[PDB]
Amino acid sequence: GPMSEAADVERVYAAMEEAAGLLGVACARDKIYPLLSTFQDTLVEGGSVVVFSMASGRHSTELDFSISVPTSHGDPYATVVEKGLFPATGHPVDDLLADTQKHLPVSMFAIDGEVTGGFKKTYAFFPTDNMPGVAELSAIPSMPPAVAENAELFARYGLDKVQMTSMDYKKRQVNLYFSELSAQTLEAESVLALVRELGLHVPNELGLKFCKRSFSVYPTLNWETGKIDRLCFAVISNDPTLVPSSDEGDIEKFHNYATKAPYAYVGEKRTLVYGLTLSPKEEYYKLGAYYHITDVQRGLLKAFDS
Ligand SMILES: CC(C)=CCC/C(C)=C\COP(=O)(O)OP(=O)(O)O
Repeated sequence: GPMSEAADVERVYAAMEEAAGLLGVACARDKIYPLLSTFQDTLVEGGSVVVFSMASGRHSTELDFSISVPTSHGDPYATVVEKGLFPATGHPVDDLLADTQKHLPVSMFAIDGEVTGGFKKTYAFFPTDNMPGVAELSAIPSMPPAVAENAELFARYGLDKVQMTSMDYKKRQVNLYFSELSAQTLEAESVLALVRELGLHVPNELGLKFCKRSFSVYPTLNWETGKIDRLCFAVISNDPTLVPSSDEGDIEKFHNYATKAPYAYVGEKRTLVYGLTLSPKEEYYKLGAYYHITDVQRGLLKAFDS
């Protein structure tokens, strides 16, 4: 009843404080709780996906929390704007989540916030048995022109089906999360040519071996130019040692987080999603530790972590 529901949200907040504390990061409750409360239904429903994510380098003092939201709830961006939890940008990115649902089957939403800066992003998931390609995404009027402008490039590298998108309202950026990646797409020669053609940081062999393991690859695009801002390779695993860095500080920090981050499906091993992010000037690493998982993550582990 009402007690147990309120306690579930409190438990999620306490887990988020714990995860942030592994980084030395303090949590602002009056920034986080209104957002959690706004989406308390989704946190008690039980098909919940909740991830607490950290990053290396200049992003090392941030903790992001991502929470799935069913489409039955209605567009989550409209909710956060109408409740005053985020100021509308006045930019096409405001329209894009709604526009996407207007044009394509969306199977689920998600939101993302940071413990210090509050709400930052929304996600649109497509059904796994019915994902769009680049051409269908380009039919959405509020999609950045950059998506269509990079269509020939995406096709040349085998970046075809998109499992989900994300919208970053503060940076006015979109991520396309490509799925069903061929082995040719992820071989070293392909990844190198892609990264070089985009003008991004060239990885070393440790990074390339990580890339070969990827289950998802996501470029970031914007509405100002057709240049991709950065490119990320994602690896899902129960292995806590996979951060693709030779720096001992990174190796220790990520293993620490991967073995201590809170989660509620105790009796299983933690689901981890690692990221290798390449921008024009730098490489950096990400690690989301899932607090709540579903069959989707378990299936990805079976397919990609066996
Ligand atoms: C609820 C679910 C399954 C959502 C996944 C959220 C997540 C932490 C990964 C997506 O990349 P990102 O949003 O961290 O990318 P970027 O760093 O470019 O914002």
